[PDB]
Amino acid sequence: PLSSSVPSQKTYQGSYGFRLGFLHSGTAKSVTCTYSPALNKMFCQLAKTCPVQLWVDSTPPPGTRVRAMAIYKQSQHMTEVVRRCPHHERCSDSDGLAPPQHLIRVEGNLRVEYLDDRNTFRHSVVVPYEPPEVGSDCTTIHYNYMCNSSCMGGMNRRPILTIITLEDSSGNLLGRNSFEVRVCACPGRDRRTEEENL
Amino acid sequence: PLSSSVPSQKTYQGSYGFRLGFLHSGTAKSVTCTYSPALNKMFCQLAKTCPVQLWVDSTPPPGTRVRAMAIYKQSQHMTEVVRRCPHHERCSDSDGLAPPQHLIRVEGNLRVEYLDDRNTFRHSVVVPYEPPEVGSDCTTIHYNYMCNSSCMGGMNRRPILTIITLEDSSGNLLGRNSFEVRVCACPGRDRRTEEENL
Amino acid sequence: CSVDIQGNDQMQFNTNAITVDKSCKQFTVNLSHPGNLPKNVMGHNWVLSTAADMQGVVTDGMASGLDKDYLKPDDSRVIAHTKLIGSGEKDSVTFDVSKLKEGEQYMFFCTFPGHSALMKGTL
Amino acid sequence: CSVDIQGNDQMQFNTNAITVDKSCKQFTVNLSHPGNLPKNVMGHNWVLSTAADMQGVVTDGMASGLDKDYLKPDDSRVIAHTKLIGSGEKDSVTFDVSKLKEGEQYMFFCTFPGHSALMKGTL
Ligand SMILES: [K+]
Ligand SMILES: [K+]
Ligand code: NA
Ligand code: NA
Ligand SMILES: [Zn+2]
Ligand SMILES: [Zn+2]
Repeated sequence: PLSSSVPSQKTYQGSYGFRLGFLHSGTAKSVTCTYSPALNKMFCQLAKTCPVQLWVDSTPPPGTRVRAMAIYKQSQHMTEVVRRCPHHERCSDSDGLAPPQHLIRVEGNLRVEYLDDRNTFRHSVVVPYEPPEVGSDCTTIHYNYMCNSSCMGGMNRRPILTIITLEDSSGNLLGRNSFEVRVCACPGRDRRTEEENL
Repeated sequence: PLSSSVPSQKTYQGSYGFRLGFLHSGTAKSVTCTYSPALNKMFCQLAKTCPVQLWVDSTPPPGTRVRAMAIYKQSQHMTEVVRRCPHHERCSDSDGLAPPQHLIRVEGNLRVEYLDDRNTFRHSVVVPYEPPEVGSDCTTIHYNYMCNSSCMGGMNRRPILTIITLEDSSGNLLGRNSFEVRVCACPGRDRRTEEENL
Repeated sequence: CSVDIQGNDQMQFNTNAITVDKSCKQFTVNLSHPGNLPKNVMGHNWVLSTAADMQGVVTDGMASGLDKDYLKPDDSRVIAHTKLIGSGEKDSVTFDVSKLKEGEQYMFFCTFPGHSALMKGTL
Repeated sequence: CSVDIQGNDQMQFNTNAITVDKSCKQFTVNLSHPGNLPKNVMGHNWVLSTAADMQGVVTDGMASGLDKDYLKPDDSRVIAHTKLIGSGEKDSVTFDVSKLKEGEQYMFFCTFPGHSALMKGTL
């Protein structure tokens, strides 16, 4: 079932100056997760920790929430809900919280919440916003991507982007940012290779 | 009866990166099974051990399965089910597991499972995928081919292909590869013969 | 030659550093779960490997799933391990100290998906 | 004050004889399942009762079903028992050496249907 709508990917820093950051990981073959600034592309491994930093100029109020949603990057695929492939949908990798069809999970956060949208059919995962730790400049969320860019019949090898939106306690929009994601076997090599065509 | 369909021989690596591999066995007269990289063709003796190596970028989860199936290589013969000739089908060489018609068997694995497909009529043999041993980098399955390529009433000098498919516990496709096979009494000599026009 | 360890409902072991006395011939972990969450959401185990093997044990363990105590079956990299326990459960494990080296880096961790970063320590 | 017991896929305990040192205030049995079969087709428990009561325990337990671990609920003839377990699982039980007699016959056994005829021993 395609969705009747397409979620916004328009950058919106908002009142609190919401930006995304990523570790400066490099492209050694041992990296499990590395971000390309030039491509604004996260290269990460299936089910491996994928840290994403939230940077604000000023603290969002209490009750603020942080949501992640995947969509397809290409226009003809945009209305199709991004979901796990049949193989991963059925596999025995449940962490007890996430729905078996959800591409994106959050690890190490017992307040993680997952949504099947009643009306748009989109999957998303929301956690509460927490300020950075003492002496830290950003908030780090630890995502996991539970299908591969080479899975059969899921993403079926189509490119996707993640949308990170900041919301107040009622779900209203406070900020939005986005990045492309390639979930693959050797993120370091893939980033170096894709970066070589520039 | 002919099959009404033709199985796919399209290479496919899938979520875990499925590749095949073969011993670098040479072509000395003693060798029972030798693989030509230039021809992507295996030369083996009737009913002798043929190692076929499975290589993955990451370990498939438990319950994963490995299927092998023969088809003729010549398009005009692709709907004909590859089976043993009458002499060998009726001969005294059953290990109590394989059906006497099946060309392809697996030796040294009591978990072998054989299939007469009720719809396509194809034979195939399947084993549980086992991750590599301690101190090994790949998984080795030991096939036996139970007719010679020249067997009258059977393959009768038509080359075949073996298709190896990796599948999960529910039958979803994880990877596919294939290689031509010649079953003959002198595999090393016959490999030299066929490479001669390269 | 024994040690008592707990995992609470906050994805925490109550220690992050085990020492095994060179004298001991066998060593025992006594794992318990004083929290209230069941093991499909807060299942802990105590799994021992080399530091170099921890991440592989964790990834293959996660994908093995709840019904395999989140462990890859027959994993050679696992020197010793409890079973997965949830609230109110306890399990012990005993391994030979001859499986350890004095010039080697060992880690202990839970393999519950997403809890490993938080539940680890040196042995 | 403890013993380790195994039930396999061939309806065998690995010992037919348990001897409790009576300097022990409490005794503990650690049961494991080294087979591959799950507890719905090859489940194993460790059940302690007197020798006369053993047959009754087995009979009523057998009519109780897998949900009750093949034990009659609140069976007063059971001195101690583990849980019923399948392949790769484990469970232990501790009881007071208070409730035993030097001049009394005691039987341990498994109450999964059919298993007790082979899976039994003295204590
Ligand atoms: K290779
Ligand atoms: K076992
Ligand atoms: Na696309
Ligand atoms: Na066979
Ligand atoms: Zn997938
Ligand atoms: Zn023949």
